[PDB]
Amino acid sequence: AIGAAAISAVGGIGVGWTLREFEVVGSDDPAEGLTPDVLRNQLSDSVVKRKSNNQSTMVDNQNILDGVEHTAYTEAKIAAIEELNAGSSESAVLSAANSAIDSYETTVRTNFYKSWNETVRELEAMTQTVIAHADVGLSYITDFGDPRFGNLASGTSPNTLKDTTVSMPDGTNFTLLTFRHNTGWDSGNAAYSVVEYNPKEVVTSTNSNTYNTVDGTQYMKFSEWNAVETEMDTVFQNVRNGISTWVTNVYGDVQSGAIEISDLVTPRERATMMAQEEGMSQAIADLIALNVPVDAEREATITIQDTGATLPGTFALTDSSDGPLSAGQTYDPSTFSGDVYFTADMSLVEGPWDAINSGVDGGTITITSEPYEGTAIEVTTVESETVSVPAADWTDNGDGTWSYDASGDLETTITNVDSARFVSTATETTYDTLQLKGAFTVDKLVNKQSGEEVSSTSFTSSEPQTDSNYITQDEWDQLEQQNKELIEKYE
Ligand SMILES: [Br-]
Ligand SMILES: [Br-]
Ligand SMILES: [Br-]
Ligand SMILES: [Br-]
Ligand SMILES: [Br-]
Ligand SMILES: [Br-]
Ligand SMILES: [Br-]
Ligand SMILES: [Br-]
Ligand SMILES: [Br-]
Ligand SMILES: [Br-]
Ligand SMILES: [Br-]
Ligand SMILES: [Br-]
Ligand SMILES: [Br-]
Repeated sequence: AIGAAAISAVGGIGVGWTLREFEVVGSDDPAEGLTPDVLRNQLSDSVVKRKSNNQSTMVDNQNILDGVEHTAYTEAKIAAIEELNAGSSESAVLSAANSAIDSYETTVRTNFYKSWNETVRELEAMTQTVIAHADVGLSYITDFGDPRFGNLASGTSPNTLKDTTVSMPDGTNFTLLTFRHNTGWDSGNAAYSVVEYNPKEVVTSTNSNTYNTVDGTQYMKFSEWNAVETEMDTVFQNVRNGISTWVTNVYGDVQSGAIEISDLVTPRERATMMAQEEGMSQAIADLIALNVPVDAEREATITIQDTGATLPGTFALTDSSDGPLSAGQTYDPSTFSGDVYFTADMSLVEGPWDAINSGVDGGTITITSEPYEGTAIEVTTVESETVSVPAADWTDNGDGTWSYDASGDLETTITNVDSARFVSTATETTYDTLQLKGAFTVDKLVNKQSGEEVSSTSFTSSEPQTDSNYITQDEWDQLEQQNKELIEKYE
């Protein structure tokens, strides 16, 4: 429930890992000649960045996993129909369908385990850095509850990355890294602390916490990683059992040639082609491909209660039963059954900055709250002069106040702040998909072309795939038609 400083919403959501081979985000290596304070800040920043990345892609996209089931059913049914039309044996029909599931599951699982492996490899690289600098304690980077490294040998890591073989459905083996951590004491000591886990299971936990705590940030949470793992197992079990029930009831009665899907462009295929040539943001194209109810016809101007930030953009609900999002109404996403996704241009982000001191003493402007990353505070003085200050230029006083010296920017250095507002630092139109976590109010709902002001929202999605549906050509024709006109609406 933590994202862009300006919006409680989890930002930079990447759902592409459920539809394509996803490349992991690499580790940042700090310099040799560094100060303990600088190393601690750089390590804390890397942990925050890694957790934020993992939240947006794997960890916080739980309610879109029913879409993975939909994608897996589409792909397997097409493979099965081709075999049924060829007058093949029931085993050959199921073989083609399950080979499609095997390749799809391998991709989804490999992407998921690859991101865990990178998180765990990064921690080791960060641990090795702390060991080498010798000005920072291991208790800073590896804290599992009892970070007492008094009996651990010099130049030795308390971590061990164990190779664990995962049997991928396509017959191949994948090396999943099992994270083991031992503080160094003997079994018998009261201080003895050991943890060993991965997204699949907790091997051993002694005087330990699965998750790591670095500068107050809890990450590598087994409960978070295992939640996605157990849901992934559920989804692919349901597809395989469902396709078995489907073929058993469809074999013989559905005539060979009744359904012709050989040239069909699947919602998954449609979204992957968007990557080659992008006419819209990838995440909304992916959410459409996963059959998540979206509102393409309207444009909502939202305002965040706590922040004051206003944004125009398009909505997406994982559960359409979360009711219509009416204009003039205030909504708290913590109460909702599903997850709210908002796709909007970050450059347009704007809101009032009331947390500012009146006095401009010797050109110095002081603010009473942390400036938001990727935004600039536009300070207007009583002499009708304005100065744009990006967050990175605000110096922390450690008093809960931040200051900037505008002696080179203002004509009158000694003055009073008239008003202040925060605006985005983005040079161009930059689209982003956020998962709204904090309370928001829907200001206005603008129709897509005409510009009319509507009261409520209307979400649309194609027929969800079951173990007994997509028997008629009409069901399949509607799938391609409904999807291609949704993509057109965002272009
Ligand atoms: Br330094
Ligand atoms: Br597909
Ligand atoms: Br066919
Ligand atoms: Br890997
Ligand atoms: Br330390
Ligand atoms: Br120690
Ligand atoms: Br050990
Ligand atoms: Br000991
Ligand atoms: Br994480
Ligand atoms: Br946990
Ligand atoms: Br048949
Ligand atoms: Br819907
Ligand atoms: Br669905």
